[PDB]
Amino acid sequence: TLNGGITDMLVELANFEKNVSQAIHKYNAYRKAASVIAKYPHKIKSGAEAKKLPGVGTKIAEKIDEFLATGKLRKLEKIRQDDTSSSINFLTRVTGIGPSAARKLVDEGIKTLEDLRKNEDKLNHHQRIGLKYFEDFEKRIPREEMLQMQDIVLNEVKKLDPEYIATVCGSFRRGAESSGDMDVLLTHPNFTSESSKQPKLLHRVVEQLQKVRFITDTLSKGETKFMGVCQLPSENDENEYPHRRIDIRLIPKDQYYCGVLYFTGSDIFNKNMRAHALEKGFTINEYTIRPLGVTGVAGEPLPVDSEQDIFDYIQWRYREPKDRS
DNA sequence: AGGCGTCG
DNA sequence: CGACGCCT
Ligand SMILES: [Cr+3]
Repeated sequence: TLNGGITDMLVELANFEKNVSQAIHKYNAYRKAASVIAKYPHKIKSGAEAKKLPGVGTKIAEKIDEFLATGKLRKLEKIRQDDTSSSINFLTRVTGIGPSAARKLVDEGIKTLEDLRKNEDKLNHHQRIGLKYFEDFEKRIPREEMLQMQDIVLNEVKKLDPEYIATVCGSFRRGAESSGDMDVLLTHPNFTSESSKQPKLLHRVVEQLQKVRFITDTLSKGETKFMGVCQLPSENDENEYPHRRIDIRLIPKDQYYCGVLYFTGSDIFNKNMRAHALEKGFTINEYTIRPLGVTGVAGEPLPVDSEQDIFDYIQWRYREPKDRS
């Protein structure tokens, strides 16, 4: 890190713009700038120098100036000091609560995790559960806790129907020592693009894992997507395994590749990739890779038979999962 | 970038 | 339906 202090600053200012003023364009600018400055190879000494870079203009250079000269930013020390702002900000940390709900709760005097516990009547189900395991949801999952969870998923999945194929993607398939949650791609030959859909295919697995006391809560659930909570076994012991977040997704059999690409990559990697796709004249999805036609229309999906196959369409050095950060 | 599920 | 929150 050559310019950590400037980046941290722009990222902090970015969150404030998203979570408090809800100014999406500023949020984007600060994010784009931070990312551009972190790749710059020299130590920045003026805002004038920083301004030469793409994505950083006057408002960001002024801030970088003030930061270099004084070791801080007045705008930010005041943001950190404003109680409505920090409260609005902290509540956004609860899964289910975004900028709107945060600004409505604070507007009504609810600011603390404790106040929240005195006001579940204001919270929808997702938010009540997110409030319930707020602390556990903060804890990161060690890769060892992950491998255990994987066996439980794969094993139960076949017991129900051996034709079921489950793959834990996310940061696991990318080679990480710890992950925020468990992301599992699911496929079954009964679910296919040329079939009349199939909701019962995901419910079965979910109810199954629910029965072994694995899946404990449900935030959201549907035909292709499950978002809930899971937990590992303990017999007579204190500090049972913390409750974990688990996302499950049912993709069509004949589209498994676009599915692993999407549920693996990285929110950042996928963004950068779906950007290229458009450049070359294609539309990458979690389902298909249909090409861009006329002035604004994508047609029939190209056939893929590996992730490698998808990249080659937009001409790229196959990015091995562990590189997709 | 692209889209799934919830809310009212 | 739009707006929101969330997924990568
Ligand atoms: Cr994950």
